[PDB]
Amino acid sequence: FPEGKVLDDMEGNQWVLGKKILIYLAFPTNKPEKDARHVVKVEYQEGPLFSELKFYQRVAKKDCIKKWIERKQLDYLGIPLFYGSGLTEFKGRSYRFMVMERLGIDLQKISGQNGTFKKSTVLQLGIRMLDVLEYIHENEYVHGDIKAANLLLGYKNPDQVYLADYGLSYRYCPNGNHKQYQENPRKGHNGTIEFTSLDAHKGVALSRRSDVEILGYCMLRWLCGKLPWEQNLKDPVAVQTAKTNLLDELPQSVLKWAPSGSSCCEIAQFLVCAHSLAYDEKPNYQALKKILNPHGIPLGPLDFSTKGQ
Ligand SMILES: [Mg+2]
Repeated sequence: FPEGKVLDDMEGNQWVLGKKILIYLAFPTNKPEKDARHVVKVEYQEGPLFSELKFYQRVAKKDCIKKWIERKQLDYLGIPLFYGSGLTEFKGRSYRFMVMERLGIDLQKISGQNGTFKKSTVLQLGIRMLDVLEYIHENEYVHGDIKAANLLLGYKNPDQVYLADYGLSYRYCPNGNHKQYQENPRKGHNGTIEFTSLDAHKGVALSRRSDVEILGYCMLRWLCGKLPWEQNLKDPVAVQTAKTNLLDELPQSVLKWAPSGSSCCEIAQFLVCAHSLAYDEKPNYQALKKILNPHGIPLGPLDFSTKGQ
């Protein structure tokens, strides 16, 4: 798509495409380029963008997010804001597009030695992810794919972290009707194999516990530099049995995995809590957050320093 192309969203706002970063910078045709706080995401009418679109339209509403933030006394919530969407024509083909808040670099790009982060940063990231999970879960959605590549630093505030890429997102409780539990080995082992939940491995529709579980595996990976199933990633059944063994052997499976300079006591207890959840059970988000911050230290800046590496 050429820079300068004007897109018309369903609301009737007009947007001018900037340079590619497909994701492009976007400007409103009303304001000046100096004030560029938007990106446009473009795909054909052929899947994951439409999956993201249903999520962002239903959940990433500025005013509700604002009121939630005020009520729950959050400094922020790591959900990128949605501005509009629609279709544009390129030749004969139609493309779907979505205008979102511009964000910064992903965490996989900025990770230290062996995809690790400092323990305080790992624990803060999980707390920030728990705030997002509570919000999306309350709005009937699970993410399914938490990982460093899908965590992004802000643009307007580069010190805030966001959960992005709702391509594998799932509406688990449409209009209050929680999905039933059904194993389906024809739909087995979707997600990022390293981090995907046991329910995903079994072909079971994703529910709230799966996101908490995935977040636990992520924190473990970020802190320790590897997961026990690191050598088995091309064998999803081996990965499934490894994660099952890890959860069955809690807390020691996780406690013992940690290096001497970064305890896994918090992540061990987090996963003990996660593993106690029934399929349709609401996570106790407040308890999980206190588990990650057992001394109630106020959240500082995210430390991505690679001093010494
Ligand atoms: Mg299959």
